Amino acid sequence: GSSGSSGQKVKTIFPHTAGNNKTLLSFAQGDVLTLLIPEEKDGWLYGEHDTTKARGWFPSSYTKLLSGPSSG
Repeated sequence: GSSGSSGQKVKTIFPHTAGNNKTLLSFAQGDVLTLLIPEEKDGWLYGEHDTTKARGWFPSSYTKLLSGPSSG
């Protein structure tokens, strides 16, 4: 659902696979990732994958802020 403002959502505009590395999040362009930390790892941002259920590190540049919530 929706509860205030937290764990914003971002959308990947470009693909970026990890490749074994367990420090990068593997996803496809369009995939949505749930943010966890309001801060950024020096540009990089953290979140959770809406697939693998695992969380990785990705460049905020390779992600964009969604446009509206998604309650359901």
